[PDB]
Amino acid sequence: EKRRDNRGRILKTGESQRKDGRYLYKYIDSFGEPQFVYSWKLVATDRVPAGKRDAISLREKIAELQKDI
DNA sequence: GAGTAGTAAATTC
DNA sequence: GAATTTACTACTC
Repeated sequence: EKRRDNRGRILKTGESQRKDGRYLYKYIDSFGEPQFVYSWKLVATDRVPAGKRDAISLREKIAELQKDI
């Protein structure tokens, strides 16, 4: 009934979590084909499993798509 | 449009 | 020195 994270936090539509537990944000772009955006942190404050690469939380990537990239 | 599973390729501590 | 991540589609509701 609702998309939950790998713990107990509620994710917003469009967002979810791959199979590795990382966050994923799929969205139909103006091209006519879904777009994959990867991220381990839902916000730029959490952390990331050791061995994983660093990146701005999906909320920061998304903010670029909604603002003006 | 929303999300999943599987993969092809390249990269990293 | 080995193990891991990314990208798109295909199918589904």
